[PDB]
Amino acid sequence: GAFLDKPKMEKHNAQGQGNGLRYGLSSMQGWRVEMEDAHTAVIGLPSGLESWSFFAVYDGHAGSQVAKYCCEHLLDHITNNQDFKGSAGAPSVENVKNGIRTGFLEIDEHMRVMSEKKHGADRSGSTAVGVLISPQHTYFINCGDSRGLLCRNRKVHFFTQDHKPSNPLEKERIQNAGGSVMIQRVNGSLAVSRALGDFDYKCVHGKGPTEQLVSPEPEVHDIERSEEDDQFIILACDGIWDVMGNEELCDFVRSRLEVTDDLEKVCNEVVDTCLYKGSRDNMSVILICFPNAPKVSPEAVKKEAELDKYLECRVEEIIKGVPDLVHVMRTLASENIPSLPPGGELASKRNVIEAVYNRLNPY
Ligand SMILES: [Mn+2]
Ligand SMILES: [Mn+2]
Repeated sequence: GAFLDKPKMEKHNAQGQGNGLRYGLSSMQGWRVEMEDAHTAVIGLPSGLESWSFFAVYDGHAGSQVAKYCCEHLLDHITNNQDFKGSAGAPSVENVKNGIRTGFLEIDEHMRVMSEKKHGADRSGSTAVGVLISPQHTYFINCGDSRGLLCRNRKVHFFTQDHKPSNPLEKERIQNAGGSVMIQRVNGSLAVSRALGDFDYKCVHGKGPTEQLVSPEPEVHDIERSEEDDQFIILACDGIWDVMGNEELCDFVRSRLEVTDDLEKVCNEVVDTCLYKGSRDNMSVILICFPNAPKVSPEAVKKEAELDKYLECRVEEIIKGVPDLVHVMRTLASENIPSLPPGGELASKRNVIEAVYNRLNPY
């Protein structure tokens, strides 16, 4: 358990386009000593799933080994089993849902034998959250306390339910496998009830793979796609959700998209806003936009430039000792400034305020 002295605020990004989609992503180490988040983003899938896409965020714990194996290999474990393939034609919803379950259980066991065989020292685990997108369905996948959501028609249409040890059915499984839930933790240690890896928590005799202290079983939800109404999907680790809620972030992302179509930038902005809202964890966001995502608006761009200029003049005037940035931020908050981004608040404007502060007080 250690934090860095100062956060590693450096961004790792990707982006792409195809199958009517556009995506951006951003990942940042932040205040933590290691980076244990991993991701997947592929448009167009092997073996005849050209018109399919896959996006996933993995939040690694006690190492990045499991998360990194998952990020390169969960997809083929899901599509390359007989449950997914199943029926001779195009996979049915059940084939897809079963294929994913099997993919999760098989990669877990696969990693377990690799660890046993090679005498592996790490005792890592990882959450997974993602979407498999077909031409007519969005299949949400969740295992752990990473979270995904769908914005349809300017609202949160669906979000994944985090697997927390104290959730009634999780708690039950844990207690049946000989453990307990202490406050929010499996036996007072583990803050998640579902994950890949964590093999010390999967050693209960007389219980199946999905009946252990920690379960690798995913939750899958089929959502019929809507060309008219579907706007965007957000996937992120708990380093994001710990400080922003579903409605807030969805409102925030909308506001950003009305100013840029640069999706990596929107994602940088989310991650930075979350660092400034007090998040001290690793942060990873993926943003998948559909054709009817919010568009850039001439007024929105202007309003934002007006706000930027306004905050610059406020910083200049506040500086007139010389107040430090913490004190400038404090003064600005107490002003109750109108028209700040929804959900992002003053935190979402810190880079603009600090750039100004740095121009006036560079030493
Ligand atoms: Mn982690
Ligand atoms: Mn985390």
